[PDB]
Amino acid sequence: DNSRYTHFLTQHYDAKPQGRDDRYCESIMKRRGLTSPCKDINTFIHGNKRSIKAICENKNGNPHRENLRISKSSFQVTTCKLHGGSPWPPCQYRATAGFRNVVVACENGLPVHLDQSIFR
Repeated sequence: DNSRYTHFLTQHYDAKPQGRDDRYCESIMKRRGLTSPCKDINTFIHGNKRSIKAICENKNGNPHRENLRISKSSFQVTTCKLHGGSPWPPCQYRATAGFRNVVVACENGLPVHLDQSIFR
C-alpha cells in the first residue's frame, strides 16, 4: 500500500513547472489542496519521477541522518513560503527557485516524505 508515495507526488512533485514565481506558488498550492489552512512552507521537485524514486536506491541516494536519504543528483526545485499573518486563505506565497540535492524518507523504495528543513 503506497498511498503515501501518491501523497508525496501530490505535495512535492511538479513535472514541468510554468513560471515558478509567486503566482505559480499561489496557484499550485491551491490546486494541490495545501491552502486549508495555508501550509507554511512547501517544496516542489521538477524533472522526471525516475530520478526521485532512485534516491531510495543507491543509484541516486545515500543514507542520511537517522531515517532519511539525500540524493546524489541535484534537482530543479521551487519552494513556496507563506507570507503575511494568517494561516487561512487567501494564502500569499513567495517563491524561491533553487537547484540542489534533496532529502526524502523512503518506504519500500518510494519517497514518502520530503524533509523541508533544507529549504527553510
